[PDB]
Amino acid sequence: EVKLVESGGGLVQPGGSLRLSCAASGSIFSINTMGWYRQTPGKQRDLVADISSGGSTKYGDSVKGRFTISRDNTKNTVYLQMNSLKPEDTAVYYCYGLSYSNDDYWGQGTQVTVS
Amino acid sequence: YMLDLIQRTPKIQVYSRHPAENGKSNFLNCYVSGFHPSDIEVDLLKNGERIEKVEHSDLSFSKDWSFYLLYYTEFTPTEKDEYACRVNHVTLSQPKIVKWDRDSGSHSMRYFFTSVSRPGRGEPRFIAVGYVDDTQFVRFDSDAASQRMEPRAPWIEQEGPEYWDGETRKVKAHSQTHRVDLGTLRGCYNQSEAGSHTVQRMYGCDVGSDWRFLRGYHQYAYDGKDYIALKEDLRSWTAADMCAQTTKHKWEAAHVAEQLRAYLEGTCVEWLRRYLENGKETLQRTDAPKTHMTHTLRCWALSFYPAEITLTTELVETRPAGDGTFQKWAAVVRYTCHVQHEGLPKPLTLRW
Repeated sequence: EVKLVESGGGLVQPGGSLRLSCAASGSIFSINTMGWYRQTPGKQRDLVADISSGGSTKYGDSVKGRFTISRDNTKNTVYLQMNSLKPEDTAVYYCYGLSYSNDDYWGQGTQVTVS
Repeated sequence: YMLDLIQRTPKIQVYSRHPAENGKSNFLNCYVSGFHPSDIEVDLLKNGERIEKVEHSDLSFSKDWSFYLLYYTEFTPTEKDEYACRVNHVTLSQPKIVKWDRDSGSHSMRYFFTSVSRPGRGEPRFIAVGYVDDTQFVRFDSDAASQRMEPRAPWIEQEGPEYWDGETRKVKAHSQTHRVDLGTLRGCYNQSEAGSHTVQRMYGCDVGSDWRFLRGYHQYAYDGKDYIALKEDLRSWTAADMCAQTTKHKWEAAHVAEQLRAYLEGTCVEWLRRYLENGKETLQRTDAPKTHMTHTLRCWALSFYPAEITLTTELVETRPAGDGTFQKWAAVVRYTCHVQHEGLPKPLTLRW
Protein backbone atom coordinates (compact mmCIF):
# COMPACT_ATOMS: atom_id res chain seq x y z
CA GLU A 1 0.00 0.00 0.00
CA VAL A 2 2.96 2.28 0.75
CA LYS A 3 6.05 2.81 -1.43
CA LEU A 4 9.43 3.98 -0.11
CA VAL A 5 11.79 5.81 -2.49
CA GLU A 6 15.44 5.65 -1.44
CA SER A 7 18.44 7.62 -2.63
CA GLY A 8 21.88 8.76 -1.53
CA GLY A 9 23.90 5.55 -1.59
CA GLY A 10 27.16 4.78 -3.32
CA LEU A 11 30.90 4.64 -2.69
CA VAL A 12 32.93 6.76 -0.28
CA GLN A 13 36.45 6.91 1.13
CA PRO A 14 37.06 5.95 4.78
CA GLY A 15 36.33 8.92 7.02
CA GLY A 16 33.91 10.31 4.44
CA SER A 17 30.21 10.91 4.78
CA LEU A 18 26.95 10.23 2.96
CA ARG A 19 23.39 11.51 3.27
CA LEU A 20 20.64 8.97 2.68
CA SER A 21 17.07 10.07 2.04
CA CYS A 22 13.82 8.09 2.16
CA ALA A 23 10.41 9.42 1.11
CA ALA A 24 7.10 7.67 1.75
CA SER A 25 4.12 7.83 -0.61
CA GLY A 26 0.47 7.28 0.24
CA SER A 27 -1.45 9.38 2.73
CA ILE A 28 0.61 11.61 5.02
CA PHE A 29 -1.27 10.06 7.97
CA SER A 30 -0.42 6.47 6.97
CA ILE A 31 3.20 6.30 8.24
CA ASN A 32 4.67 7.03 11.67
CA THR A 33 8.17 5.69 12.40
CA MET A 34 10.70 5.71 9.57
CA GLY A 35 14.33 4.69 9.58
CA TRP A 36 17.01 2.35 8.30
CA TYR A 37 18.12 -1.20 8.97
CA ARG A 38 21.32 -2.43 7.34
CA GLN A 39 22.30 -5.83 6.00
CA THR A 40 24.86 -7.88 7.87
CA PRO A 41 27.24 -10.29 6.15
CA GLY A 42 24.98 -12.93 7.70
CA LYS A 43 21.24 -13.39 7.36
CA GLN A 44 19.94 -10.57 9.55
CA ARG A 45 19.62 -6.81 9.18
CA ASP A 46 20.58 -4.53 12.07
CA LEU A 47 18.95 -1.32 13.24
CA VAL A 48 20.82 1.81 12.17
CA ALA A 49 18.43 4.64 13.06
CA ASP A 50 14.73 5.44 13.02
CA ILE A 51 12.52 8.33 14.08
CA SER A 52 8.86 8.86 14.93
CA SER A 53 6.76 11.56 13.31
CA GLY A 54 7.13 13.39 16.63
CA GLY A 55 10.93 13.34 16.54
CA SER A 56 11.79 10.45 18.87
CA THR A 57 15.02 8.84 17.68
CA LYS A 58 16.82 5.58 18.38
CA TYR A 59 20.23 4.53 17.07
CA GLY A 60 22.15 1.31 16.79
CA ASP A 61 25.02 1.16 19.26
CA SER A 62 27.66 0.83 16.53
CA VAL A 63 26.67 4.13 14.84
CA LYS A 64 25.85 6.23 17.92
CA GLY A 65 27.49 9.64 17.65
CA ARG A 66 28.49 9.30 14.00
CA PHE A 67 25.05 8.94 12.39
CA THR A 68 22.13 11.36 12.69
CA ILE A 69 18.53 10.91 11.54
CA SER A 70 16.10 13.74 10.81
CA ARG A 71 12.65 14.32 9.36
CA ASP A 72 10.91 16.91 7.21
CA ASN A 73 8.21 18.77 9.12
CA THR A 74 6.00 18.69 6.00
CA LYS A 75 6.53 15.62 3.83
CA ASN A 76 7.00 12.07 5.11
CA THR A 77 10.74 12.05 4.40
CA VAL A 78 13.71 11.13 6.58
CA TYR A 79 17.43 11.83 6.17
CA LEU A 80 20.40 9.80 7.42
CA GLN A 81 23.63 11.79 7.76
CA MET A 82 26.40 9.18 8.03
CA ASN A 83 29.72 10.62 9.18
CA SER A 84 33.13 9.11 9.91
CA LEU A 85 32.33 6.08 7.79
CA LYS A 86 34.44 2.95 8.21
CA PRO A 87 34.73 -0.18 6.06
CA GLU A 88 32.56 -1.97 8.63
CA ASP A 89 29.68 0.33 7.63
CA THR A 90 29.64 -1.21 4.13
CA ALA A 91 26.22 -2.77 3.55
CA VAL A 92 22.86 -2.45 1.85
CA TYR A 93 20.85 0.07 3.87
CA TYR A 94 17.10 -0.60 3.83
CA CYS A 95 14.63 2.17 4.54
CA TYR A 96 11.52 1.12 6.45
CA GLY A 97 8.36 2.64 7.88
CA LEU A 98 5.60 1.69 10.30
CA SER A 99 1.91 2.38 9.81
CA TYR A 100 -0.06 3.65 12.77
CA SER A 101 -1.35 0.05 12.92
CA ASN A 102 2.19 -1.35 13.27
CA ASP A 103 2.47 -2.55 9.68
CA ASP A 104 6.05 -2.51 8.37
CA TYR A 105 7.04 -1.49 4.84
CA TRP A 106 10.51 -1.96 3.39
CA GLY A 107 12.43 -0.38 0.54
CA GLN A 108 14.64 -2.08 -2.03
CA GLY A 109 17.80 -0.89 -0.25
CA THR A 110 20.85 1.14 -1.26
CA GLN A 111 24.35 -0.30 -1.35
CA VAL A 112 26.83 1.77 0.65
CA THR A 113 30.52 0.92 0.26
CA VAL A 114 33.55 2.34 2.09
CA SER A 115 36.72 1.47 0.13
CA TYR B 1 22.74 -20.63 48.39
CA MET B 2 24.93 -21.49 45.41
CA LEU B 3 28.10 -23.56 45.16
CA ASP B 4 31.30 -22.61 46.98
CA LEU B 5 34.06 -24.24 44.92
CA ILE B 6 23.41 -24.44 16.42
CA GLN B 7 20.83 -21.65 16.15
CA ARG B 8 17.18 -21.60 17.22
CA THR B 9 14.71 -18.84 16.36
CA PRO B 10 12.40 -17.34 18.99
CA LYS B 11 8.71 -17.93 19.60
CA ILE B 12 6.78 -14.72 20.22
CA GLN B 13 3.66 -14.09 22.29
CA VAL B 14 2.03 -10.69 22.80
CA TYR B 15 -0.57 -10.57 25.55
CA SER B 16 -1.84 -8.69 28.59
CA ARG B 17 -1.34 -9.66 32.22
CA HIS B 18 -5.07 -9.28 32.93
CA PRO B 19 -8.03 -9.31 30.53
CA ALA B 20 -8.11 -5.96 28.79
CA GLU B 21 -10.65 -3.34 29.89
CA ASN B 22 -10.61 -0.06 27.97
CA GLY B 23 -9.46 2.59 30.45
CA LYS B 24 -8.18 0.18 33.12
CA SER B 25 -4.45 0.06 33.88
CA ASN B 26 -2.86 -3.17 32.69
CA PHE B 27 0.44 -4.70 31.55
CA LEU B 28 1.55 -5.45 27.98
CA ASN B 29 3.82 -8.48 27.61
CA CYS B 30 6.06 -9.88 24.87
CA TYR B 31 7.39 -13.35 25.73
CA VAL B 32 10.26 -14.53 23.51
CA SER B 33 11.41 -18.10 24.08
CA GLY B 34 13.15 -21.06 22.52
CA PHE B 35 15.89 -19.05 20.81
CA HIS B 36 19.69 -19.29 20.66
CA PRO B 37 21.99 -17.41 20.94
CA SER B 38 20.93 -14.85 23.53
CA ASP B 39 21.45 -11.68 21.48
CA ILE B 40 17.95 -10.39 20.75
CA GLU B 41 16.31 -7.01 20.12
CA VAL B 42 12.73 -6.74 21.42
CA ASP B 43 10.57 -3.63 21.04
CA LEU B 44 7.03 -2.85 22.17
CA LEU B 45 5.14 -0.79 19.59
CA LYS B 46 2.23 1.61 20.13
CA ASN B 47 0.66 2.93 16.91
CA GLY B 48 3.77 2.50 14.78
CA GLU B 49 6.06 3.98 17.43
CA ARG B 50 8.53 2.67 19.99
CA ILE B 51 7.31 2.57 23.60
CA GLU B 52 9.91 4.38 25.67
CA LYS B 53 10.07 2.74 29.11
CA VAL B 54 10.07 -1.02 28.54
CA GLU B 55 11.53 -3.40 31.12
CA HIS B 56 12.52 -7.04 30.74
CA SER B 57 13.20 -10.08 32.91
CA ASP B 58 16.61 -11.55 33.67
CA LEU B 59 17.96 -13.96 31.07
CA SER B 60 17.24 -17.62 31.83
CA PHE B 61 17.04 -20.76 29.72
CA SER B 62 15.17 -24.05 29.46
CA LYS B 63 16.26 -27.68 29.64
CA ASP B 64 17.17 -27.69 25.93
CA TRP B 65 19.42 -24.62 26.63
CA SER B 66 17.16 -22.27 24.65
CA PHE B 67 16.75 -18.86 26.28
CA TYR B 68 13.58 -17.03 27.27
CA LEU B 69 12.82 -13.42 28.16
CA LEU B 70 9.77 -11.36 29.13
CA TYR B 71 9.55 -7.76 27.94
CA TYR B 72 6.73 -5.80 29.56
CA THR B 73 5.44 -2.32 30.32
CA GLU B 74 2.50 -0.69 32.08
CA PHE B 75 -0.23 0.67 29.82
CA THR B 76 -3.86 1.77 29.74
CA PRO B 77 -5.35 0.58 26.42
CA THR B 78 -8.06 2.68 24.80
CA GLU B 79 -10.29 2.38 21.73
CA LYS B 80 -7.94 3.74 19.07
CA ASP B 81 -4.63 2.37 20.37
CA GLU B 82 -3.07 -0.65 18.64
CA TYR B 83 -0.12 -2.57 20.03
CA ALA B 84 2.53 -5.01 18.86
CA CYS B 85 5.96 -6.46 19.63
CA ARG B 86 8.97 -6.50 17.31
CA VAL B 87 11.80 -9.03 17.58
CA ASN B 88 15.15 -9.12 15.79
CA HIS B 89 17.54 -12.07 15.96
CA VAL B 90 20.34 -13.61 13.93
CA THR B 91 17.86 -16.19 12.61
CA LEU B 92 15.63 -13.51 11.03
CA SER B 93 16.04 -11.88 7.64
CA GLN B 94 14.05 -8.93 9.03
CA PRO B 95 12.48 -8.17 12.43
CA LYS B 96 9.24 -10.05 13.01
CA ILE B 97 6.22 -8.04 14.18
CA VAL B 98 3.44 -9.75 16.15
CA LYS B 99 0.33 -7.74 16.98
CA TRP B 100 -1.69 -7.81 20.21
CA ASP B 101 -4.90 -9.62 19.25
CA ARG B 102 -7.16 -8.00 21.86
CA ASP B 103 -9.94 -10.51 21.13
CA SER B 104 0.66 -31.62 46.61
CA GLY B 105 3.88 -31.55 44.63
CA SER B 106 7.66 -31.59 44.84
CA HIS B 107 9.96 -28.57 45.08
CA SER B 108 13.25 -27.48 43.55
CA MET B 109 16.06 -24.95 43.72
CA ARG B 110 17.82 -24.07 40.47
CA TYR B 111 20.62 -21.69 39.52
CA PHE B 112 21.16 -20.66 35.90
CA PHE B 113 24.38 -19.07 34.64
CA THR B 114 25.12 -17.60 31.21
CA SER B 115 28.35 -16.06 29.92
CA VAL B 116 28.69 -14.52 26.45
CA SER B 117 32.01 -13.32 25.06
CA ARG B 118 32.35 -9.84 23.55
CA PRO B 119 35.54 -9.86 21.42
CA GLY B 120 37.34 -6.56 21.90
CA ARG B 121 34.53 -4.97 23.90
CA GLY B 122 35.48 -5.75 27.50
CA GLU B 123 34.81 -8.69 29.77
CA PRO B 124 32.16 -11.27 28.84
CA ARG B 125 28.54 -10.61 29.66
CA PHE B 126 27.55 -12.61 32.75
CA ILE B 127 24.00 -13.20 34.01
CA ALA B 128 23.00 -15.43 36.94
CA VAL B 129 19.49 -16.11 38.22
CA GLY B 130 18.19 -18.27 41.04
CA TYR B 131 14.84 -20.04 41.24
CA VAL B 132 12.75 -21.82 43.85
CA ASP B 133 10.18 -23.76 41.82
CA ASP B 134 8.92 -21.18 39.29
CA THR B 135 9.73 -18.10 41.41
CA GLN B 136 13.01 -16.31 40.75
CA PHE B 137 14.54 -14.86 43.91
CA VAL B 138 18.10 -13.66 43.15
CA ARG B 139 20.05 -12.32 40.19
CA PHE B 140 23.38 -10.94 39.07
CA ASP B 141 24.28 -8.93 35.96
CA SER B 142 27.83 -7.87 35.18
CA ASP B 143 26.57 -4.83 33.25
CA ALA B 144 24.44 -3.66 36.20
CA ALA B 145 25.44 -1.01 38.71
CA SER B 146 25.55 -2.84 42.03
CA GLN B 147 28.07 -5.57 41.16
CA ARG B 148 26.21 -7.49 43.88
CA MET B 149 23.80 -10.38 44.16
CA GLU B 150 20.39 -8.76 44.25
CA PRO B 151 17.02 -9.90 45.63
CA ARG B 152 14.04 -10.54 43.38
CA ALA B 153 11.50 -11.85 45.93
CA PRO B 154 10.35 -10.54 49.31
CA TRP B 155 11.29 -13.58 51.40
CA ILE B 156 14.99 -13.34 50.48
CA GLU B 157 15.28 -9.69 51.54
CA GLN B 158 15.15 -10.83 55.18
CA GLU B 159 18.66 -12.25 54.84
CA GLY B 160 21.40 -10.19 56.46
CA PRO B 161 24.68 -8.96 55.02
CA GLU B 162 26.74 -12.08 55.76
CA TYR B 163 24.43 -13.89 53.33
CA TRP B 164 24.57 -11.26 50.59
CA ASP B 165 28.35 -10.90 50.87
CA GLY B 166 28.90 -14.63 50.52
CA GLU B 167 26.52 -14.83 47.57
CA THR B 168 28.27 -11.91 45.87
CA ARG B 169 31.63 -13.60 46.48
CA LYS B 170 30.33 -16.90 45.11
CA VAL B 171 28.72 -15.44 41.99
CA LYS B 172 31.86 -13.51 41.06
CA ALA B 173 33.70 -16.83 41.36
CA HIS B 174 31.19 -18.36 38.95
CA SER B 175 31.91 -15.40 36.67
CA GLN B 176 35.70 -15.82 36.73
CA THR B 177 35.32 -19.55 36.03
CA HIS B 178 33.27 -18.82 32.92
CA ARG B 179 35.72 -16.16 31.73
CA VAL B 180 38.61 -18.64 31.93
CA ASP B 181 36.58 -21.40 30.28
CA LEU B 182 35.61 -19.12 27.39
CA GLY B 183 39.26 -18.74 26.42
CA THR B 184 39.86 -22.45 26.99
CA LEU B 185 36.94 -23.75 24.93
CA ARG B 186 38.01 -21.34 22.19
CA GLY B 187 41.38 -23.09 22.21
CA CYS B 188 40.19 -26.70 22.21
CA TYR B 189 37.76 -26.07 19.32
CA ASN B 190 40.25 -23.91 17.37
CA GLN B 191 38.04 -20.84 17.03
CA SER B 192 39.23 -17.30 16.43
CA GLU B 193 39.42 -14.55 19.06
CA ALA B 194 36.92 -12.57 16.91
CA GLY B 195 33.77 -14.65 17.38
CA SER B 196 31.14 -14.55 20.13
CA HIS B 197 30.55 -17.70 22.18
CA THR B 198 28.23 -18.75 24.99
CA VAL B 199 28.78 -20.90 28.08
CA GLN B 200 25.77 -21.99 30.14
CA ARG B 201 25.68 -23.61 33.58
CA MET B 202 22.71 -25.12 35.41
CA TYR B 203 22.54 -26.97 38.71
CA GLY B 204 20.10 -27.54 41.53
CA CYS B 205 18.27 -30.09 43.62
CA ASP B 206 14.79 -31.56 43.91
CA VAL B 207 12.84 -32.63 46.99
CA GLY B 208 9.59 -34.49 47.41
CA SER B 209 6.60 -33.11 49.25
CA ASP B 210 8.41 -34.40 52.38
CA TRP B 211 11.34 -32.04 51.59
CA ARG B 212 13.67 -35.05 51.32
CA PHE B 213 16.27 -35.13 48.56
CA LEU B 214 15.05 -36.56 45.24
CA ARG B 215 17.39 -35.63 42.36
CA GLY B 216 20.40 -33.44 41.66
CA TYR B 217 21.63 -31.67 38.55
CA HIS B 218 24.78 -30.02 37.26
CA GLN B 219 25.08 -29.31 33.53
CA TYR B 220 27.45 -27.35 31.28
CA ALA B 221 27.00 -26.25 27.68
CA TYR B 222 28.99 -24.54 24.93
CA ASP B 223 27.21 -22.54 22.22
CA GLY B 224 23.90 -24.19 23.08
CA LYS B 225 25.21 -27.76 22.78
CA ASP B 226 25.87 -30.21 25.60
CA TYR B 227 29.49 -30.25 26.80
CA ILE B 228 29.65 -32.07 30.15
CA ALA B 229 27.11 -33.05 32.79
CA LEU B 230 26.79 -35.03 36.00
CA LYS B 231 24.94 -38.33 35.71
CA GLU B 232 21.79 -38.97 37.74
CA ASP B 233 23.84 -40.78 40.42
CA LEU B 234 26.01 -37.64 40.90
CA ARG B 235 29.15 -39.82 40.94
CA SER B 236 30.18 -39.80 37.25
CA TRP B 237 30.31 -37.45 34.28
CA THR B 238 28.88 -37.42 30.75
CA ALA B 239 31.30 -35.95 28.21
CA ALA B 240 29.87 -35.04 24.82
CA ASP B 241 32.85 -35.06 22.43
CA MET B 242 36.59 -35.67 22.23
CA CYS B 243 37.12 -32.18 23.67
CA ALA B 244 34.97 -32.71 26.78
CA GLN B 245 36.64 -36.05 27.54
CA THR B 246 39.82 -34.14 28.44
CA THR B 247 37.81 -32.18 31.02
CA LYS B 248 36.09 -35.33 32.31
CA HIS B 249 39.48 -36.90 33.01
CA LYS B 250 40.86 -33.83 34.78
CA TRP B 251 37.72 -33.72 36.93
CA GLU B 252 37.66 -37.43 37.77
CA ALA B 253 41.34 -37.20 38.75
CA ALA B 254 40.59 -34.26 41.05
CA HIS B 255 37.36 -35.85 42.36
CA VAL B 256 35.37 -32.72 41.54
CA ALA B 257 32.07 -34.62 41.43
CA GLU B 258 32.40 -35.50 45.13
CA GLN B 259 32.27 -31.85 46.19
CA LEU B 260 29.26 -31.44 43.89
CA ARG B 261 27.40 -34.41 45.38
CA ALA B 262 27.81 -32.98 48.89
CA TYR B 263 26.25 -29.65 47.92
CA LEU B 264 23.48 -31.08 45.75
CA GLU B 265 22.54 -33.68 48.38
CA GLY B 266 23.07 -31.61 51.53
CA THR B 267 23.58 -27.85 51.32
CA CYS B 268 21.19 -27.35 48.39
CA VAL B 269 18.46 -29.29 50.18
CA GLU B 270 19.08 -27.47 53.46
CA TRP B 271 18.64 -23.98 52.03
CA LEU B 272 15.75 -25.01 49.80
CA ARG B 273 13.97 -25.86 53.05
CA ARG B 274 14.95 -22.54 54.64
CA TYR B 275 13.62 -20.72 51.57
CA LEU B 276 10.41 -22.76 51.39
CA GLU B 277 9.72 -21.88 55.03
CA ASN B 278 10.72 -18.22 54.81
CA GLY B 279 8.54 -17.68 51.73
CA LYS B 280 5.74 -20.08 52.59
CA GLU B 281 3.11 -17.39 52.03
CA THR B 282 4.39 -17.33 48.43
CA LEU B 283 6.20 -20.52 47.44
CA GLN B 284 3.83 -22.96 49.16
CA ARG B 285 0.65 -21.50 47.69
CA THR B 286 -1.06 -23.06 44.70
CA ASP B 287 -3.24 -20.92 42.44
CA ALA B 288 -5.84 -22.71 40.34
CA PRO B 289 -6.43 -21.93 36.66
CA LYS B 290 -9.23 -19.48 35.92
CA THR B 291 -10.36 -21.49 32.92
CA HIS B 292 -12.83 -21.37 30.05
CA MET B 293 -13.27 -22.38 26.41
CA THR B 294 -12.64 -20.29 23.28
CA HIS B 295 -14.14 -21.11 19.87
CA THR B 296 -11.27 -23.55 15.86
CA LEU B 297 -11.46 -25.02 19.39
CA ARG B 298 -9.20 -23.28 21.93
CA CYS B 299 -8.89 -24.11 25.64
CA TRP B 300 -7.76 -21.27 27.92
CA ALA B 301 -6.12 -21.12 31.36
CA LEU B 302 -5.12 -18.03 33.34
CA SER B 303 -3.52 -16.92 36.60
CA PHE B 304 -2.29 -20.31 37.82
CA TYR B 305 0.76 -21.27 39.90
CA PRO B 306 2.94 -23.24 39.53
CA ALA B 307 3.52 -23.34 35.77
CA GLU B 308 3.34 -27.14 35.48
CA ILE B 309 0.10 -27.93 33.64
CA THR B 310 -1.24 -30.24 30.93
CA LEU B 311 -3.85 -29.46 28.28
CA THR B 312 -4.84 -32.22 25.84
CA THR B 313 -3.57 -29.47 17.17
CA GLU B 314 -1.54 -26.50 18.45
CA LEU B 315 -0.13 -26.17 21.98
CA VAL B 316 1.42 -22.81 22.87
CA GLU B 317 4.20 -22.59 25.44
CA THR B 318 3.25 -21.59 28.98
CA ARG B 319 3.96 -17.90 29.51
CA PRO B 320 4.47 -15.64 32.53
CA ALA B 321 1.76 -13.13 33.28
CA GLY B 322 4.37 -10.96 35.02
CA ASP B 323 2.74 -11.09 38.47
CA GLY B 324 3.97 -14.57 39.44
CA THR B 325 1.14 -16.42 37.70
CA PHE B 326 1.18 -18.08 34.27
CA GLN B 327 -1.08 -18.63 31.27
CA LYS B 328 -1.63 -21.25 28.57
CA TRP B 329 -3.99 -22.38 25.81
CA ALA B 330 -4.25 -25.20 23.27
CA ALA B 331 -6.17 -25.60 20.03
CA VAL B 332 -7.50 -28.20 17.61
CA VAL B 333 -9.08 -27.95 14.16
CA ARG B 334 -17.44 -34.80 20.16
CA TYR B 335 -14.29 -33.10 21.47
CA THR B 336 -12.95 -32.61 24.99
CA CYS B 337 -10.20 -30.61 26.70
CA HIS B 338 -8.42 -32.17 29.70
CA VAL B 339 -6.74 -30.06 32.39
CA GLN B 340 -4.30 -31.77 34.77
CA HIS B 341 -2.89 -29.17 37.17
CA GLU B 342 -1.11 -29.48 40.53
CA GLY B 343 -3.64 -27.22 42.26
CA LEU B 344 -6.97 -28.57 41.04
CA PRO B 345 -9.00 -30.97 43.24
CA LYS B 346 -9.43 -33.37 40.31
CA PRO B 347 -8.84 -33.11 36.55
CA LEU B 348 -11.42 -30.99 34.72
CA THR B 349 -13.05 -31.61 31.33
CA LEU B 350 -14.41 -29.08 28.84
CA ARG B 351 -16.52 -29.30 25.69
CA TRP B 352 -18.74 -27.04 23.60
